[PDB]
Amino acid sequence: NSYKMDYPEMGLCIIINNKNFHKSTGMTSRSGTDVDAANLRETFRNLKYEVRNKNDLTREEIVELMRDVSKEDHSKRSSFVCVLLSHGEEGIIFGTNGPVDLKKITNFFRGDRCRSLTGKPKLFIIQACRGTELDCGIEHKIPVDADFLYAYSTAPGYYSWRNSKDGSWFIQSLCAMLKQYADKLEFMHILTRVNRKVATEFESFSFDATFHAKKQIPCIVSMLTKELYFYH
Amino acid sequence: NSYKMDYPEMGLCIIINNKNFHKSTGMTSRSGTDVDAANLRETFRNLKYEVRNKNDLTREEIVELMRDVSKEDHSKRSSFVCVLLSHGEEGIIFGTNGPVDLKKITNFFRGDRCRSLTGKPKLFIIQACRGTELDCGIEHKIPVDADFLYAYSTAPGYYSWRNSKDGSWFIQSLCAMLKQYADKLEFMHILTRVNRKVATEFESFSFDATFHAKKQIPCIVSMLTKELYFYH
Amino acid sequence: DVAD
Amino acid sequence: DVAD
Repeated sequence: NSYKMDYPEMGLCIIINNKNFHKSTGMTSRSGTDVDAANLRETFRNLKYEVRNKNDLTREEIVELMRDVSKEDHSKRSSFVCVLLSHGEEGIIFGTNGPVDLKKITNFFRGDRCRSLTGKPKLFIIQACRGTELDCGIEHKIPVDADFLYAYSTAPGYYSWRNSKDGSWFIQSLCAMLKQYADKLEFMHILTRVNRKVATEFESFSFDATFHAKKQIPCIVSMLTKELYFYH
Repeated sequence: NSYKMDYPEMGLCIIINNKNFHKSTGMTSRSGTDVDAANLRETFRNLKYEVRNKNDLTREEIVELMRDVSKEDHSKRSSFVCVLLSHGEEGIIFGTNGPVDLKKITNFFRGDRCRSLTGKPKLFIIQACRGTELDCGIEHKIPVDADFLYAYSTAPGYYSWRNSKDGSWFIQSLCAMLKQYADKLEFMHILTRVNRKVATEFESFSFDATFHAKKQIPCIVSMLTKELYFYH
Repeated sequence: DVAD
Repeated sequence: DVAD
């Protein structure tokens, strides 16, 4: 079985794009992030999502937006997609002025809260580190937290890589697989291909030996109860 | 695209079944866990796994077991499966005499640590609580941590349920689904069916009103790089 | 039903 | 190559 993807609209796709961090935070500029935001905006416009980009939001403005968006009438929408591009740590992503807990952000869309999205897939795509480990490579009543999917760019507790000129390994790979297979494969199958792509094709380059030649594996966290076809 | 599942052997399926705990832990006996241990053993025998059941292991007997198993030559084996049936909290499962970090167990099977499983699917199926949250319901080189799948019985931070008579909602469903579909579906697709089954068909019954009418949603975490089929 |  |  699979989700009803034939409502009037496919749903909205919010893209939070944080490139500039306050001097306070001691957080560098995420160069290449715009490449990603652009790539996503087009991939999701093609699958018929009403896209919206929000640039450099502070920890505060983020909760305001998610709160406002969760109160809109998603009745004639098939799903909801949220992309978070920023710096982060396990369970955390930074606003421009500081770190927001992701649990606080996703809770607005639980089935009990956003009744307009109950029974419909709520996708969260996240590009940001989930810690500081380095991978050196080798060789009817339903649960309120149901119908959620977390496409994480990296394994729990690890570094997530971004190229200053090409964007993040994960986002380039996600947009790539999405346009190559959204017309034929089931979502989980598209993400497994993304997993293999970032796993086999990338490897970091650096003059600083600590950050040179490091690998990465995205992490799919599925609580979906049906198969998701973008085409149906 | 698909993992090579045609090696001489499908692989090992280790089932760690912990039913009775030291009085110091304050952990109640896990009635019904025996039905789970049994159902799993028959299910994976039909899939041609070499099954090994271990009952009531101490936190140190689990580690020494995982370490010896990771030292086995897995050359002629297609995959590895490990099911942990026990009490738990986020990130930890209980040995008979105390808590064990999940990261300590899985680490023996890393790409760089277990060389005869590098590039092969490593499956960890976990039936255990992940916190005390209650769901009330509604309506070249490769990463060392690549090729892991964690089929958790519940969402991060929530309770996981078990029937003293029928066994855990999750293991009941996992086995039913695999009996029905293992010869037709890709693993992630079978697992999505388990999610639908536990989310729609099970609701807790309890004389203690705080534990009555509660829902559960399993949680698939995939770092797999290819599709997995138990048939050839 | 009991919790694990 | 930089990290997030």
